[PDB]
Amino acid sequence: YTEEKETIKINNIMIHKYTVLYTSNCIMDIYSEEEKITCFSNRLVFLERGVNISVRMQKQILSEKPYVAFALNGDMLRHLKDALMIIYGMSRSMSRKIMTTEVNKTLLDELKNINSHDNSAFISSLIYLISKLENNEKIIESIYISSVSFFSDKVRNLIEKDLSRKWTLGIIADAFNASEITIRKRLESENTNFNQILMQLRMSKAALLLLENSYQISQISNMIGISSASYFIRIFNKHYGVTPKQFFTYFKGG
Amino acid sequence: AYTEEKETIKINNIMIHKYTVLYTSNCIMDIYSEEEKITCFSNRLVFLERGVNISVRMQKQILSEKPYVAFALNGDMLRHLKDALMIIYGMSRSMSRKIMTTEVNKTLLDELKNINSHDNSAFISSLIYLISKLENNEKIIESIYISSVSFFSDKVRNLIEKDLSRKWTLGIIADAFNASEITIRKRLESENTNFNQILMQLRMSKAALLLLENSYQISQISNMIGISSASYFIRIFNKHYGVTPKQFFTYFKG
Repeated sequence: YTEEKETIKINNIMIHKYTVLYTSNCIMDIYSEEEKITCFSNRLVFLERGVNISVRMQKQILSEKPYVAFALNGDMLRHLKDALMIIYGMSRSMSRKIMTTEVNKTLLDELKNINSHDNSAFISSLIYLISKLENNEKIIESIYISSVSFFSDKVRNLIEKDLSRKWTLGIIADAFNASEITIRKRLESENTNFNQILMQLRMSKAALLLLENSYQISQISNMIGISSASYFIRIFNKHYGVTPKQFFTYFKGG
Repeated sequence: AYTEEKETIKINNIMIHKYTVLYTSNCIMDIYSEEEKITCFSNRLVFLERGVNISVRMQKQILSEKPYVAFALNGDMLRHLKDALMIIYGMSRSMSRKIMTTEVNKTLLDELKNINSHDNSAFISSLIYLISKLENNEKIIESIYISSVSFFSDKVRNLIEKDLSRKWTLGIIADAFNASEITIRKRLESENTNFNQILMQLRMSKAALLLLENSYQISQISNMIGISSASYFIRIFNKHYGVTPKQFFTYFKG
């Protein structure tokens, strides 16, 4: 159905990598921490690492993917933070975490020429683009804030070692030399818990593997640690608010 | 009859005290140093390593404009630019690695036109952006690195720059460094200069810059740099550069 191919609402997206998104083919409402940030078409979007957002997207042209996104891996992000410090010196609201800006003509050119196979060129383009943006303080702040490795990041790193394993709070506490209460209370001071972390890791991986179109749902369910393919579909639909099929159809066409 | 072509000038004993990116807006320039030659044609960027001594033969196309547009990085700027370049590209003698030219396309020229020498962070971003767009850019980053390290003749120059008018001597330099004259002469010889050359290159560089400001009379400039007589200044300047203060001035301003 054609209205299903333009408009989708997706809940509980966790931004695990610092992300620059260009709304090439969509208008997008971002809902996080009871705020609403509408990004129109042809705007840049900077999503701080660690935000959990819900998104309502409306495509401009139905036959093409909604947006083009750049996710910085942890290395890239470190170097980019380091260079930004040297260039600008050393030194929260949802609006300090998710920011939208207009992209002019030339920026749009360098935006399209991004290599993403060449680290040095890619950091150079980002530095260039950041310098050309006004009020780029909030954006540099955002890159800084997102470069510090919190405790929930150690927990994610532990879990990412073996995403299929049947993790428990006890297992986490063993691996860290603490009691369950210590880890719970340490994760509670960052407003998460262990189940939240584990579910967001599994569901992020599952989303990404779905878009490859190279693994069967039963395969994806096993790769992320869920016993049943029919149970994974229940969980994914409960989590994201759309089914693997509908999710996939939105980003890879019908 | 010696008909002087005012498009053409030959200038000897130029010491590049600051890392310099030069765009040949209105000239072709033959660079002669260390018995080597590098011709830079019109519409080219020229990267001049800090510390090279060159002779230049310049041919203007249009007499009403200055031969070139140059960006000389002060010691601060160069520091940061090298540091950020190390983070973006990683850590790591012939004339061909010291002076390099590349062709200037549309995009490069566009950012070239917007370089703000009042915003340091914008300026380093521009140089970073521009360096990324150059092929064979290894030689250039090598050159920026080499030119960032403070050699001993740089310590001597820092001492002298404090009071360029003082009647400096090798002995005075040797006291200030807690060393013998032979140590300083030989330390300066292992960097291919001597104390008299450093002092002459400092005065004549300053005198060149002051001439181009067009705000000081020759006798003022001579006194500001430490030369007793204005007529003696003209003698020294002409012997050093191979051109008189009047002819030099006319070539770069009006």
